[PDB]
Amino acid sequence: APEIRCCVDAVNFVASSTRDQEA
Amino acid sequence: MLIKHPEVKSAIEGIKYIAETMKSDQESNNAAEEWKYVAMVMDHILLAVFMLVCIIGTLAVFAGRLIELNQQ
Amino acid sequence: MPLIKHPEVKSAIEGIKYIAETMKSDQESNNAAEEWKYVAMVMDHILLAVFMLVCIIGTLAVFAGRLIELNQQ
Repeated sequence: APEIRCCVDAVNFVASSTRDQEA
Repeated sequence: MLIKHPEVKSAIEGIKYIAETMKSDQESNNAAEEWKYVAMVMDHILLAVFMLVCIIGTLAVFAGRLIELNQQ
Repeated sequence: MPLIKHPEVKSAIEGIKYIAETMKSDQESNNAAEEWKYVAMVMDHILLAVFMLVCIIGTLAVFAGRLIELNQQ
Protein backbone atom coordinates (compact mmCIF):
# COMPACT_ATOMS: atom_id res chain seq x y z
CA ALA A 1 0.00 0.00 0.00
CA PRO A 2 2.79 2.52 0.75
CA GLU A 3 4.53 1.31 -2.41
CA ILE A 4 1.37 2.14 -4.37
CA ARG A 5 1.11 5.57 -2.73
CA CYS A 6 4.68 6.49 -3.67
CA CYS A 7 4.20 5.73 -7.37
CA VAL A 8 0.83 7.50 -7.31
CA ASP A 9 2.59 10.63 -6.02
CA ALA A 10 5.29 10.22 -8.68
CA VAL A 11 2.67 10.03 -11.45
CA ASN A 12 0.96 13.12 -10.06
CA PHE A 13 4.29 14.97 -10.07
CA VAL A 14 5.07 14.11 -13.70
CA ALA A 15 1.54 15.21 -14.65
CA SER A 16 1.95 18.57 -12.90
CA SER A 17 5.30 19.11 -14.64
CA THR A 18 3.62 18.75 -18.04
CA ARG A 19 0.87 21.17 -17.01
CA ASP A 20 3.57 23.66 -15.97
CA GLN A 21 5.34 23.39 -19.32
CA GLU A 22 2.07 23.84 -21.23
CA ALA A 23 1.27 27.05 -19.35
CA MET B 1 3.43 13.84 -49.78
CA LEU B 2 -12.95 0.28 -4.09
CA ILE B 3 -9.98 2.73 -4.17
CA LYS B 4 -11.60 6.01 -5.22
CA HIS B 5 -8.97 7.99 -3.31
CA PRO B 6 -8.39 11.49 -4.76
CA GLU B 7 -4.69 10.80 -5.38
CA VAL B 8 -5.33 7.67 -7.46
CA LYS B 9 -8.02 9.36 -9.57
CA SER B 10 -5.71 12.35 -10.06
CA ALA B 11 -2.91 10.03 -11.20
CA ILE B 12 -5.28 8.37 -13.67
CA GLU B 13 -6.38 11.75 -15.00
CA GLY B 14 -2.77 12.93 -15.23
CA ILE B 15 -1.75 9.91 -17.30
CA LYS B 16 -4.72 10.55 -19.59
CA TYR B 17 -3.75 14.22 -19.80
CA ILE B 18 -0.17 13.28 -20.70
CA ALA B 19 -1.39 11.10 -23.56
CA GLU B 20 -3.75 13.78 -24.90
CA THR B 21 -0.91 16.32 -24.70
CA MET B 22 1.41 14.19 -26.82
CA LYS B 23 -1.42 13.55 -29.28
CA SER B 24 -2.02 17.29 -29.69
CA ASP B 25 1.71 17.87 -30.21
CA GLN B 26 1.78 15.23 -32.96
CA GLU B 27 -1.28 16.76 -34.63
CA SER B 28 0.35 20.20 -34.70
CA ASN B 29 3.63 18.77 -35.97
CA ASN B 30 1.89 17.05 -38.89
CA ALA B 31 0.54 20.33 -40.31
CA ALA B 32 3.84 22.09 -39.60
CA GLU B 33 5.49 19.37 -41.66
CA GLU B 34 2.93 19.88 -44.43
CA TRP B 35 3.96 23.54 -44.69
CA LYS B 36 7.60 22.43 -44.60
CA TYR B 37 6.93 20.05 -47.50
CA VAL B 38 5.38 22.88 -49.50
CA ALA B 39 8.42 25.10 -48.89
CA MET B 40 10.75 22.24 -49.85
CA VAL B 41 8.87 21.69 -53.12
CA MET B 42 9.07 25.44 -53.89
CA ASP B 43 12.88 25.31 -53.28
CA HIS B 44 13.33 22.31 -55.65
CA ILE B 45 11.41 24.15 -58.38
CA LEU B 46 13.23 27.43 -57.86
CA LEU B 47 16.70 25.86 -57.83
CA ALA B 48 16.22 24.61 -61.38
CA VAL B 49 14.56 27.88 -62.40
CA PHE B 50 17.43 29.98 -61.06
CA MET B 51 20.22 27.87 -62.55
CA LEU B 52 18.39 27.95 -65.90
CA VAL B 53 18.07 31.74 -65.72
CA CYS B 54 21.74 32.03 -64.72
CA ILE B 55 22.78 30.17 -67.87
CA ILE B 56 20.20 31.78 -70.15
CA GLY B 57 20.72 35.43 -69.20
CA THR B 58 24.49 35.15 -69.48
CA LEU B 59 24.15 33.59 -72.92
CA ALA B 60 21.63 36.24 -73.97
CA VAL B 61 23.95 39.01 -72.77
CA PHE B 62 27.11 37.77 -74.49
CA ALA B 63 26.13 35.61 -77.50
CA GLY B 64 24.58 38.49 -79.43
CA ARG B 65 28.07 39.97 -79.85
CA LEU B 66 30.13 36.77 -79.72
CA ILE B 67 28.25 35.29 -82.69
CA GLU B 68 28.70 38.56 -84.59
CA LEU B 69 32.44 38.41 -83.94
CA ASN B 70 32.55 34.77 -85.05
CA GLN B 71 30.76 35.75 -88.27
CA GLN B 72 33.18 38.65 -88.79
CA MET C 1 13.70 34.88 -10.74
CA PRO C 2 -3.93 -9.03 -4.17
CA LEU C 3 -0.17 -9.55 -3.69
CA ILE C 4 1.06 -9.62 -7.30
CA LYS C 5 4.77 -9.04 -6.67
CA HIS C 6 6.66 -10.13 -9.78
CA PRO C 7 10.05 -9.17 -11.31
CA GLU C 8 8.49 -7.06 -14.11
CA VAL C 9 6.05 -5.01 -11.99
CA LYS C 10 8.78 -3.93 -9.56
CA SER C 11 10.86 -2.68 -12.49
CA ALA C 12 7.93 -0.55 -13.66
CA ILE C 13 7.41 0.95 -10.20
CA GLU C 14 11.11 1.68 -9.69
CA GLY C 15 11.34 3.18 -13.17
CA ILE C 16 8.35 5.44 -12.54
CA LYS C 17 10.15 6.69 -9.44
CA TYR C 18 13.31 7.17 -11.53
CA ILE C 19 11.36 9.19 -14.11
CA ALA C 20 9.96 11.46 -11.39
CA GLU C 21 13.38 12.07 -9.81
CA THR C 22 14.84 12.65 -13.29
CA MET C 23 12.43 15.53 -14.09
CA LYS C 24 12.92 16.81 -10.50
CA SER C 25 16.68 17.15 -11.02
CA ASP C 26 16.06 18.61 -14.48
CA GLN C 27 13.75 21.26 -12.99
CA GLU C 28 16.36 22.19 -10.38
CA SER C 29 19.12 22.51 -13.01
CA ASN C 30 16.81 24.50 -15.29
CA ASN C 31 15.97 26.96 -12.51
CA ALA C 32 19.66 27.40 -11.72
CA ALA C 33 20.12 28.20 -15.42
CA GLU C 34 17.34 30.81 -15.46
CA GLU C 35 19.06 32.54 -12.53
CA TRP C 36 22.17 33.21 -14.63
CA LYS C 37 19.90 34.15 -17.52
CA TYR C 38 18.20 36.77 -15.32
CA VAL C 39 21.65 38.05 -14.34
CA ALA C 40 22.71 38.44 -17.98
CA MET C 41 19.44 40.22 -18.81
CA VAL C 42 20.01 42.68 -15.96
CA MET C 43 23.52 43.51 -17.19
CA ASP C 44 22.05 43.92 -20.69
CA HIS C 45 19.58 46.54 -19.41
CA ILE C 46 22.19 48.42 -17.37
CA LEU C 47 24.69 48.50 -20.22
CA LEU C 48 22.02 49.56 -22.73
CA ALA C 49 21.36 52.63 -20.60
CA VAL C 50 25.08 53.22 -20.05
CA PHE C 51 25.97 52.91 -23.74
CA MET C 52 23.21 55.23 -24.93
CA LEU C 53 24.34 57.74 -22.29
CA VAL C 54 27.96 57.50 -23.46
CA CYS C 55 26.85 57.84 -27.09
CA ILE C 56 25.01 61.06 -26.26
CA ILE C 57 27.94 62.31 -24.16
CA GLY C 58 30.42 61.65 -26.97
CA THR C 59 28.23 63.22 -29.63
CA LEU C 60 27.99 66.31 -27.40
CA ALA C 61 31.36 66.82 -25.72
CA VAL C 62 33.54 66.34 -28.80
CA PHE C 63 31.53 68.95 -30.74
CA ALA C 64 30.28 71.14 -27.88
CA GLY C 65 33.18 73.55 -27.44
CA ARG C 66 33.73 74.48 -31.11
CA LEU C 67 29.94 74.85 -31.72
CA ILE C 68 29.45 77.22 -28.78
CA GLU C 69 32.62 79.12 -29.77
CA LEU C 70 31.22 79.58 -33.28
CA ASN C 71 27.91 80.65 -31.77
CA GLN C 72 29.80 83.30 -29.81
CA GLN C 73 32.33 84.22 -32.52
